[PDB]
Amino acid sequence: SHPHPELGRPPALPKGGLRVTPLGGLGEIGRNMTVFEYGGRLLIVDCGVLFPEEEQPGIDLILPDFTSIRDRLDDIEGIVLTHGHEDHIGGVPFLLREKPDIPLIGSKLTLALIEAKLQEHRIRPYTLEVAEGHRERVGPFDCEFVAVNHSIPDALAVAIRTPAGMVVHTGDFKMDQLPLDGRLTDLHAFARLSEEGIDLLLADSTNAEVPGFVPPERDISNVLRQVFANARKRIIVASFASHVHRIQQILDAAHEYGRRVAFVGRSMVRNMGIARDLGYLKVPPGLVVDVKTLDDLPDSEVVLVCTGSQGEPMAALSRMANRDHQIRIVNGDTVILASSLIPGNENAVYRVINGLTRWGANVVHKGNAKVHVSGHASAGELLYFYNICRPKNLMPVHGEWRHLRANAELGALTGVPHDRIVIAEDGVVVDLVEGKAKITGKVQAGYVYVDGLS
RNA sequence: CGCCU
Ligand SMILES: [Zn+2]
Ligand SMILES: [Zn+2]
Repeated sequence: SHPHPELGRPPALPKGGLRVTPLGGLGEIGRNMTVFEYGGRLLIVDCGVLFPEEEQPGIDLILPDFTSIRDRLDDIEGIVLTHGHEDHIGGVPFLLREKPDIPLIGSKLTLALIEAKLQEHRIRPYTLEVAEGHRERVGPFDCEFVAVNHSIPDALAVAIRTPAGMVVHTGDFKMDQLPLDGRLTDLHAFARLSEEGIDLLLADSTNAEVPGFVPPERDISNVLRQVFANARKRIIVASFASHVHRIQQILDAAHEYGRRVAFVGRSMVRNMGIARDLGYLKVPPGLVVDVKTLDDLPDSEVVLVCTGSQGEPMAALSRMANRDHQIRIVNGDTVILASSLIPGNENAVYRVINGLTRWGANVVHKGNAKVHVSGHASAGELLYFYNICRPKNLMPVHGEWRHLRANAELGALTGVPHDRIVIAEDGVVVDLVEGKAKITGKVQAGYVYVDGLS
């Protein structure tokens, strides 16, 4: 059920066939990168980083291994970026460093985030801004973009038409039926595509073991309002700097309860700056202020929105927990971790929670309140989605082995034949020839470490 | 299930 221990290098790609090679994101969540080959030309979908398991000096970021494309960088027609999360765009500066003029293709918000990051590397990319419904030809790859709801706005899936057929890549997605911006995962589009014929579907496996459905994001508002309604002093809320809709709900609550909001921490100030500037984050006049003014306000009128929900030791929340921040936690402070607890950050996160608790804060988190919902489709949604797409072949992506296997089982339950479901690992080469996907070889795909200079 | 600075 797993790829053969000694697959060799793949054979020549038959004329009229398509080659699909995940270089990252399989067997380990992160550094997502998938290479598509047709007629000697390459299309890359996503290029992320992976964060190490507690690894000390010498190791900051982990990259996909570019060895299999490095001697044919001139064949790359473009890099499609499904959405602006670091495990999908973090690797881009390191790829462009080897060939700077590879066009970036993505939504407005996605491009604003990757351009912000690139500016620090002194790199100005060529870009093609796309939106849902746009269809564009990139060399031999005919690309159509489809809206998907996720935990960051402006995420996209892509359908890639070649003479080998149509491949659909979901990116990361779920299916919130009441999204804050009204932007649904576009099931009409997926239905139409399925009637044309989806020959190969690559689908997000992150939440495939979780039965049932993701609760809508907007339900978090009720919990926030309760917490705000009952907080008598300062409120401090930590979230990922990219979760615009979560932060939106925080501002709405603050507004409702007569509080003002300051953003704290480099990432948060930067991203919320961009979201507000471009209109993804809706901010009423008078609500957001500079943190320096909060001293002059009564505690009961204060909300700090800050960074460090994963216990990152340099982020704001951890420094506050360790008495090493401008903001000093006092008895009666309310702290909300409006976030997931990513498997493996448990020790860091609990260390922060315990620190905060020691200084007398009331700490609200997903363990004692519903202040977070997953950004990825659950088993129930995946069944809906497969019943709509009816793919002729299925490749689960974006998951550890337990995730990929569970996703494959869901596919099988909806009627995808078992011989048309392929579970790949990083570096495994899959060929779509005459409508059928088969594993045909493997390339080098180990870990590559980087200190900013690699 | 994506950082943070
Ligand atoms: Zn992801
Ligand atoms: Zn994501």
